[PDB]
Amino acid sequence: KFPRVKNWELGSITYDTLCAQSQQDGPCTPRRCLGSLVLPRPAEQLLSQARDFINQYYSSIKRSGSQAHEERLQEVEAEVASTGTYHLRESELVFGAKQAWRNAPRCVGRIQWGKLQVFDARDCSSAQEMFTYICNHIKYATNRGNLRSAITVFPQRAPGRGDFRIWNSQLVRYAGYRQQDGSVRGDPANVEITELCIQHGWTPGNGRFDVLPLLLQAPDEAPELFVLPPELVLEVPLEHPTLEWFAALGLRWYALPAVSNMLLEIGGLEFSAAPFSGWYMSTEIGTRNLCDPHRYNILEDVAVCMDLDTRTTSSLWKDKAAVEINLAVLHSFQLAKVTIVDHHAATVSFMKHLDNEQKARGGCPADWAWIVPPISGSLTPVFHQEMVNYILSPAFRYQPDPW
Amino acid sequence: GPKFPRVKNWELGSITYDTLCAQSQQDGPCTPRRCLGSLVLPRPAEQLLSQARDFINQYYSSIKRSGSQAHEERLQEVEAEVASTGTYHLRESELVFGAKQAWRNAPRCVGRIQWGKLQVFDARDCSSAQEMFTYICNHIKYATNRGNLRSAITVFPQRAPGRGDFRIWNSQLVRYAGYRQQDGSVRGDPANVEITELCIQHGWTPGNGRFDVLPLLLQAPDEAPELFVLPPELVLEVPLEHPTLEWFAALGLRWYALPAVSNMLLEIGGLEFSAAPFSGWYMSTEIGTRNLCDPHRYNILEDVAVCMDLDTRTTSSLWKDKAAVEINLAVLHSFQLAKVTIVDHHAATVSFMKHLDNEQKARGGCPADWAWIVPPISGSLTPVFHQEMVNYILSPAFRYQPDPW
Ligand code: HEM
Ligand code: HEM
Ligand SMILES: Cc1cc(N)nc(COC[C@H]2C[C@H](OCc3cc(C)cc(N)n3)CN2)c1
Ligand SMILES: Cc1cc(N)nc(COC[C@H]2C[C@H](OCc3cc(C)cc(N)n3)CN2)c1
Ligand SMILES: C[C@H](O)[C@H](O)[C@H]1CNc2nc(N)[nH]c(=O)c2N1
Ligand SMILES: C[C@H](O)[C@H](O)[C@H]1CNc2nc(N)[nH]c(=O)c2N1
Ligand SMILES: [Zn+2]
Repeated sequence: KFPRVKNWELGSITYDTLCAQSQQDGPCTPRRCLGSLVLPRPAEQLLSQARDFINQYYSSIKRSGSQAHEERLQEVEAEVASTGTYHLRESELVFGAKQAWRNAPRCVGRIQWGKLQVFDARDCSSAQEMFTYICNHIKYATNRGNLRSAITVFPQRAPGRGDFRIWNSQLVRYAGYRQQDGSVRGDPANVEITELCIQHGWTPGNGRFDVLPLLLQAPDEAPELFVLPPELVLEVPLEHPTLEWFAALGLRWYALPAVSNMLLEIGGLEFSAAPFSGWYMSTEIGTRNLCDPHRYNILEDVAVCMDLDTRTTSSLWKDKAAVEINLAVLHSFQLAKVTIVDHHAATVSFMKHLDNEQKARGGCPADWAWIVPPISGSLTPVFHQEMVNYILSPAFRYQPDPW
Repeated sequence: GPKFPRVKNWELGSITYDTLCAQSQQDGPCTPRRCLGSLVLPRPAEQLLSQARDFINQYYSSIKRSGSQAHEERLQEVEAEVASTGTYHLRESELVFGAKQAWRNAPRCVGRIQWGKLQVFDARDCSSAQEMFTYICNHIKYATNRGNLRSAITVFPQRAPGRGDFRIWNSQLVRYAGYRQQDGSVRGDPANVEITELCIQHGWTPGNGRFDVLPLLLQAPDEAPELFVLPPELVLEVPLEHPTLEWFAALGLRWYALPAVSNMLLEIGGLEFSAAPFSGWYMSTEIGTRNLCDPHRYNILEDVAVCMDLDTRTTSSLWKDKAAVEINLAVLHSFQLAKVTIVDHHAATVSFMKHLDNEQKARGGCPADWAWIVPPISGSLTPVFHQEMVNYILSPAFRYQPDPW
């Protein structure tokens, strides 16, 4: 049996046959579905993953079964047999990084997957070098507001030593300062990384939007602190197209969403530092980062400004304030000429992506709870689309925090 | 730590382990290779006895007589009855417990804080389609209660060896007609096109409004279904108006008060009640977001947006989100003014959080289908969005059953 995949808005049905290519198990069993969980509940092993990925590469260049292909498999085989590990060619790494993004079930922006600038930073040998590579990545990806997707790939994990790691979860993060009375100034998601920075000698600020330094770690060395040059970090002040008081709230967000703590696995090799970036979907800022109760949590503030009845849920003050906040993010990014996509256009493009993938691969792994936006869910076409979730490799994965 | 699913709330940082899922007998659609959690419907002898025994064990625990002589005597009586007849029958109080437990077990229901408060009408004596109709009208009158709604279920005779089933053909007790037009479009509710055409094939004289209440197609064992028209005064409806947008009343939208599901199968201890309609009261997003705004339902978003003078030419105006919000407010405001029970999606999800905590203490978990529990607008503004959920099938259960035709 292969999954029957139905779109309930259009009545149309596909069959996912790509899932038969999944070799790693997810959290679910026939007794209980764990799909809404955020976190996961020898040589021949590496060699099978290596061969499989090499097959994937030559197939993609249509040079499958060629001399090139067989000699490459021998190279890989010779290298593992002797050393217990192997190394990728730049063009394989480029193929792998794109494929990991393509395979990411939680990403709504995968229509873009083939357009990814890949920086090879595998010849990096010190935190200092990592920093130079990160600055170049930011500068390239930011591109004065015309954002471009990128990944920078630092040296792979090696059996004999500690990993290269970027301690920060993103390249741009706002500080969160825990108060004597347990409350937080700034971004409560970043309390622990903020405290780590101070401990490693950073002089903290005291605002709501202090950009953090990076903690960069070369193998088996203490992490080192690096302040990002302010001109590298493009920010967008938030105003609303009609509500004049909104600017007065003093809100802002950074242009570049760059994830820096996930592991990139290609052909059984692991890349513990491989930060990647695209551009934001407006709801990530407008809804989650500004309105989550455990984030900046501004809904009440905005509601009171809008003069709404806060005393009762059934006035839908929360819903009304959230909408205006998302509109402000969209307005302000557009005014600043910084790339952003609203949730309607994003989910429409993802639908087109599902269809391209169906034709190209016979399916697409997608995590419904993550694809459907956090406001206006059923107003988007993805709400009504069934989705099958499973792990393909190359993959982006979670990995433990390095402290 | 514990060898049971770890369940996390990301807003509060709190952890639980679901131990109840261990009591699941029935497998769902997922495997280690792939998750099918988002699919709406992915497709006895000793078999009966073990379901029966398990159910009777559940019953005796719920009255704290587990292992008692009354418990062991009921088991023996069920065996003897299955021994000689191939089936058995539930005591009245077993039916009431089993119907509540089916609701309590339903992973897709956000209203389960109310599970213990369910009026169970025993209709296992019913023997004709005319009588089903009387029972149904009684249910509607009782449940509607002039706007002060009361949860209820009416249970008709169980499936029986050889003999044909009791079936209510309609998916809900109240449904608006859907008339396929010459141009391929639909007047009324497109969800109801098929049941509308079945009603006509069976002799109903079709109206031609957007809100025509359907007759009921009721089927008694081994008989062709019969058509019954609900007396209009039994069907409470609420005209829709908006608290400040005066033109919204001019749209002539309305919805009915009573959500009453009529085509699901209630299964208790292996027994199958193929006709067992149940009702509660609406959460406002069901009406204002799904029924009114789905592109494949009334699809009114654009009309409302145009009336609101929004820029419908560009996704990034968020005209959809604005219209949807006002439509939801209209639903809430209009039900409040009409004194008809309704709950908004914030009040509902907060109450479901409380339900989760009660069930954690009572049974060590609660089966929950996240995609269904999280509302269709304002998802992450509700506390359930940030709550991990474990989905599994327990019995007694409400289940889908194929359409009788
Ligand atoms: C080009 C514009 C892009 C958009 C609009 C976009 C959109 C998104 C969104 C909205 C999420 C959910 C994020 C959250 O809720 O925190 C996400 C997740 C993700 N996207 Fe993207 N994406 C983009 C590019 C990329 C790129 C370039 C990569 C990697 C090369 C990527 C890989 C991922 C991954 C791995 C996740 C899952 C993160 C996690 O599990 O926490 N995306 N994407
Ligand atoms: C007390 C008021 C109640 C509220 C607010 C409520 C709320 C809801 C909502 C919002 C849904 C999802 C609806 C949809 O998207 O189609 C639902 C599903 C359901 N509820 Fe309730 N509920 C209530 C009472 C009941 C009662 C009395 C029962 C049965 C005894 C019940 C059993 C169910 C079942 C079985 C489903 C799943 C239907 C399906 O899979 O299609 N609920 N509930
Ligand atoms: C590339 C990209 C584009 C775009 N528009 N948005 C993104 C946002 O991804 C942010 C990533 C980082 C958080 O990590 C979640 C998380 C948190 C924790 C505490 C543990 C864990 N395993 N995972 C949630 N999603 C990334
Ligand atoms: C009792 C109750 C209270 C309340 N507030 N809301 C409800 C909503 O239940 C409505 C029921 C009817 C649709 O059935 C879903 C469905 C449709 C189809 C065609 C197939 C399927 N498997 N499932 C959605 N759920 C029920
Ligand atoms: C528990 C639940 O799965 C969790 O809140 C998820 C839901 N969907 C999400 N979807 C996106 N895009 N990002 C998220 O962080 C989450 N959080
Ligand atoms: C594909 C997806 O499962 C489908 O659209 C679901 C999503 N969540 C839902 N949630 C509820 N409460 N009701 C529904 O009908 C649906 N539809
Ligand atoms: Zn699952």
